[PDB]
Amino acid sequence: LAPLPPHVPEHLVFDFDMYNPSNLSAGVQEAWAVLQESNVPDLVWTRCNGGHWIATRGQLIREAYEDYRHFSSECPFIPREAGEAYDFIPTSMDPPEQRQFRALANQVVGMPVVDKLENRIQELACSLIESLRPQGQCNFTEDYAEPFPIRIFMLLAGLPEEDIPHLKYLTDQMTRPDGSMTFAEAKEALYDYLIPIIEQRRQKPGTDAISIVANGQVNGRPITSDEAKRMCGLLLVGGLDTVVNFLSFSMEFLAKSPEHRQELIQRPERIPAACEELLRRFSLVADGRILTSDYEFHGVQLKKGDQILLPQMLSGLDERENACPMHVDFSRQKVSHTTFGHGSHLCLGQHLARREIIVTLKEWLTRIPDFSIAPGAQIQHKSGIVSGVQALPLVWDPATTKAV
Ligand code: HEM
Ligand SMILES: CC1(C)[C@@H]2CC[C@@]1(C)C(=O)C2
Ligand SMILES: [K+]
Repeated sequence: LAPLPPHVPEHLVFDFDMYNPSNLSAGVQEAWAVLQESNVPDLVWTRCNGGHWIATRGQLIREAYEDYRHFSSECPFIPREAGEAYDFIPTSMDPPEQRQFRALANQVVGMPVVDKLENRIQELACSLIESLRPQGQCNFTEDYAEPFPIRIFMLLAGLPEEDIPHLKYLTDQMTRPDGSMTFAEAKEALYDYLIPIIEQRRQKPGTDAISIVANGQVNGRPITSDEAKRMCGLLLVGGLDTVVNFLSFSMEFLAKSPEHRQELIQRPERIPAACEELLRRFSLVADGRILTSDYEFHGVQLKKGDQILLPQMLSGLDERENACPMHVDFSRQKVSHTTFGHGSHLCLGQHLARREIIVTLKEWLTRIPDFSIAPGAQIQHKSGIVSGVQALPLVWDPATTKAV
C-alpha cells in the first residue's frame, strides 16, 4: 500500500492487488470481477503495487485503449519500474511510430503464417493427445498446455526445445513474478539470450521468425539489431504465456461441465463459436497505459504520469456488455470482449491463438470425449499481467476414448 496522491479522492480507493487478488480462491476471473460489484465505482484507485488507477468497466477500458494521445503505451506495465523498463516493440510504442514495426511483427505471426503452420499445429496436438489418451490421466498444464503452444512457437522461431525451461522461466517472471527476478532483470536475461542469435541470423538469414524480424525493413529502411531484439523478445513472451494459460482455463471448465462437452462433441462446427465465448469468459490479460498529461476521464482527474490498468479481462465479464457474463453460452448472440486487446495494439498473435484453441478442442474431444478434474483436486489460479492455472490434474476412463 502506497501513500495516496494528493489528487486522488478517498472514496475511489479500492485496494485491489492484481498479482494477488482477495477472492482468488474462488477463481481468478471471479476475483477480478469483485471490481464490478454494485458498490464499486467505474474507476477506482488502488494503493497496491506502487499505486495506480483501475478502470473496471468495458466502456471505459475501450475508450482509454482508443485514446492513445492521452493513454500512452510507453509505460504499460504495473509496477512502475517494470513499466519504465518495458521497451518491447511494438507494444511500448504509440502510433504513428508504432505502425511500421507492427506490420513487420504481423508478417511473422499473422494469418498467412498460421496457414503455413496448419499442418504442424494439427500434427502436434493429435500427437500429444494420442500419447496421453491410454494413461487415463494427465497433469494438463505440464503435459499439453505448455508443450503444445510452446513447441509450435519454438518451431516458428527456429529455437531448440532444450531452451524452453530457461525461456519459460523468464517469461513467467515478467508476467507472474515469484520475487526472484525484477521485470527488468527478466527482460535483460531474455535479450541476452537473443543477441547472438540475431547476429547469426543477420549474417545467414533463414526462414524462421528471428531471421525474418532481424533482416526486416520498417517502412523501407533496415531494422537495427536493437529494434530486432526488442521485437523478438515480445514475440517469445507472447508465444510462451497467454495461449498456454488460456488452454488450461478452457479445459478446466470443460472438465467441470459435461453439458458443454456434449455440445461440442454433438456439433463440432460450433467449436469456433465456443472458442470465442471461452475467450470472453476466461479472458486473462490486464496491462495498461500512462497519462501523457493531466486529463479528466469520466469525472475523475488524472495526473500526468499517472498509471492506469485497463484490464482486457474485464470488458467481456461486464454485465453491461454481456447478459449473465459468468455463464458460458456457446450460442451467445453478440459475444463482446476485449480479450485480444483493443485499439492500435490489437493482438497480432490472435489468429495463431484461435487456431491452437480450436485444434485443441476438436482433437482433444475427438479422442478423449469424457474427462473430469481428478477426484479431490482443488484447482488453484494465479493472477498478474497474464493470469493462469497452477496445475490441472485430469482423469478419464481409457475405455471411453478412441485412437484416430
Ligand atoms: C489467448 C492468447 C492471447 C491473448 C489473450 C493475447 C492478448 C493480447 C493483448 C490483450 C494484447 C495487447 C496489449 C496492450 O495493448 O498493451 C496483445 C498484443 C500482442 N500479442 Fe497477443 N495475446 C494472445 C496470444 C498471442 C500470441 C500466441 C502471440 C504470438 C507470439 C502474441 C503476440 C502479440 C503481439 C506481438 C502483440 C503486440 C501488438 C502491438 O503492441 O501492436 N499474442 N495480445
Ligand atoms: C499483455 C501481453 C499479452 C501483450 C503480448 C505479451 C504481453 C505480456 C505484453 O507484454 C504484450
Ligand atoms: K518504458
